[PDB]
Amino acid sequence: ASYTVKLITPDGESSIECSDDTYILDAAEEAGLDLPYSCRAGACSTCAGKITAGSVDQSDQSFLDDDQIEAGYVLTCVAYPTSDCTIETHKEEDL
Ligand code: FES
Repeated sequence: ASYTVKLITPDGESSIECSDDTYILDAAEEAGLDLPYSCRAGACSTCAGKITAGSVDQSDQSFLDDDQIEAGYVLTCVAYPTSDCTIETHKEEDL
């Protein structure tokens, strides 16, 4: 399956198509957007986003604690979409 991912950045709002087996960051880069990252391995907060609608599979994330997850934080570099979703990007500073 493929999902529509709406991305709300500090510049504005976009929507990209992202397969269920593509990470959200990778999908965003393919489209041509410039979202933040460092490790690309789920071990930092560089790529942090906040999901407001929809769901992901971020099973390989290892940086966010349970409360940060509850609040909607996602590590876009290891997050696959599992539905159409909306993710506010550039959220590291929240952490
Ligand atoms: S860039 Fe480090 S967790 Fe995504």
